[PDB]
Amino acid sequence: SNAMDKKIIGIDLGGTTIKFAILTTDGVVQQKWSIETNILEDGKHIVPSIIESIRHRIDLYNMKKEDFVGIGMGTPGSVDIEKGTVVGAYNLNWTTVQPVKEQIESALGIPFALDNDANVAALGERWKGAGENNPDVIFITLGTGVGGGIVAAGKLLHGVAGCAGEVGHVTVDPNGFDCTCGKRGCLETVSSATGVVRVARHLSEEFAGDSELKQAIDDGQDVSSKDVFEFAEKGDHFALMVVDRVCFYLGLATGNLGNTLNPDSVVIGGGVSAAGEFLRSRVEKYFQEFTFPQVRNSTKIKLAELGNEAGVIGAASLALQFSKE
Amino acid sequence: SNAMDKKIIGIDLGGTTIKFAILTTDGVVQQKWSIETNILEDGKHIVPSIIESIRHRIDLYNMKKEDFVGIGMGTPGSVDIEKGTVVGAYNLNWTTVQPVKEQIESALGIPFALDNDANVAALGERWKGAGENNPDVIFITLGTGVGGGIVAAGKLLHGVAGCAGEVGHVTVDPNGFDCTCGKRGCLETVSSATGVVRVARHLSEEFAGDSELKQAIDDGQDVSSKDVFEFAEKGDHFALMVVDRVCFYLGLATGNLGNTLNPDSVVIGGGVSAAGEFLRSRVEKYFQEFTFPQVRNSTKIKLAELGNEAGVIGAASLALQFSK
Ligand SMILES: [Mg+2]
Ligand SMILES: [Mg+2]
Ligand SMILES: [Zn+2]
Ligand SMILES: [Zn+2]
Repeated sequence: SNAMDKKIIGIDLGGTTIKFAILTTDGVVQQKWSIETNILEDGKHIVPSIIESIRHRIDLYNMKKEDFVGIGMGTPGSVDIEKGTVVGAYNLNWTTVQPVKEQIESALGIPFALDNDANVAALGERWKGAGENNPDVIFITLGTGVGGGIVAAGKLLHGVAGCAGEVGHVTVDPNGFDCTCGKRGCLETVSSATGVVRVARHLSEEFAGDSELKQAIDDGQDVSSKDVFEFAEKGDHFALMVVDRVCFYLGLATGNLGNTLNPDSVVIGGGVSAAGEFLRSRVEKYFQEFTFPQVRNSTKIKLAELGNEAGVIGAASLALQFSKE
Repeated sequence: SNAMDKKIIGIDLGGTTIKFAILTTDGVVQQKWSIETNILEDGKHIVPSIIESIRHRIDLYNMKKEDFVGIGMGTPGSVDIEKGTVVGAYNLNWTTVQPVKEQIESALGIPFALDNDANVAALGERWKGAGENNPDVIFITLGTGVGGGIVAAGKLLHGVAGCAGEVGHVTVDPNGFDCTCGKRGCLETVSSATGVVRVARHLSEEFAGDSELKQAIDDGQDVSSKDVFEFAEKGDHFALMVVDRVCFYLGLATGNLGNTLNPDSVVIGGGVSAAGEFLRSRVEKYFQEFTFPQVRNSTKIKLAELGNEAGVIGAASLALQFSK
């Protein structure tokens, strides 16, 4: 049927790779593709590369432009939704406000929406993943950095400056490690790929025994969070001390999100989450310590179900605001 | 009978008086009245008195049910919004489930909604007080307990079990005092009228130098929070220490709300907020320490501006759900 010919495009713009998908309006992925993110020359090539990659795909496959209901994009930094504008994407070399919506919509002639990259991932997990289309879902992504998205009373939250959802920068330890954001004791300092290592680098001195994990940490290895958790599951007394510390802080931060927002679920995604049930459990355990009874007995600690496709899926969902009603 | 000019009713049910207002749908006050709260007989007279007072008023003003979009009520107790019931408002003697929404609609034929005190105070300040009607406003109320409400993307938040906005039970110290709720180090534990005093009586013992605050505690006087704030305002060195502490915790909690929700404002109200700028400015200092720049330099700390009128105006706004 003619409804089944409609398509939406999602863009997942990351510091290293830009991923695209074409999906049905029900959010089933029809095609995926990617390119490198060119950050050279103050990142002026990024938006043209995205425009070019979409023009070429449409042309390559002789696609019908009017099948497309619209394009949704997730981007690093903070987004003014009304403006279609991106500020704070320093990792991209955008030091100045970027009129991304204007450029793409203009170039492509198909309606465009954009949002922050974890925000859009949050929408993806709500729509097709662990969020289960609940009106109240918090997404937290642990990878290179710590990011998040909040859907509350059915809507994605942005706040006054587009910074709602920034849970990586919740202070879990007023006396903790220096964060790049410019304060100390952010969740991100203790829970990103790099934060877990840092927590392990500093607990090492509190462990008089030896273990395969302690040896590699002490040697200067940047062991993945996955490997750290795997040593823990496998019984490594040092890995178990590090995981314990890490999930304490994730439990405090997610707990206080539960206490304030009471979402149906907090969904944990990103690379670390491959660690699976062993991580979900330890997070849930400290979440339980830190939450009041009504929140304990209602808000659930979940793992992401979509892996790295949540971005393109969530981004795509922003395009649905353009459907003919 | 002008359908282009319907009105909303707000009700603020307190333990001693019940406040009413009629507003236009834009929230301009047309009429305010109050009656006392009769709690005798397990609180069984309260909703009939409200109905009577509203019926009578409707009759005075030659109004009819069709001139009203709805009625909203703020109440203490444990509320189920969907059902429209209340339970556990012990200052009301409401120890059994009160079918408030049934009583109201079945007597008045005007649609009714209800919510908790704090939430409705939040709606008020967001709409007509310090929130300036911005879509993202967090209100927190300091007093005998710590309570709150959050408006985000223009909607009050309730969460899946109706607990959203419960700021007083955010963990500010993983190893702090025992909270009534069952866990340690809840904000309520340090920043309620009772919490402030708790902090004073727990630091005095280490402090040695001279302060009128410390001598009074050590005389055996029943020190209050307005008293602690009093003494610090006069320069009492130990009392400033206790305020610093309370504000550190308040900074952290509001700071983290700032980091997760980035509202245009965090509005601080209730009894402890009587200290005014003396309070606000210390809270803002720790809020700044605990936020990252983009939030630090957008979300504002503000004092509540409506005082005791926030409740009735925010309760009126519940009625707007029934428009058209
Ligand atoms: Mg986000
Ligand atoms: Mg509330
Ligand atoms: Zn930070
Ligand atoms: Zn508590």
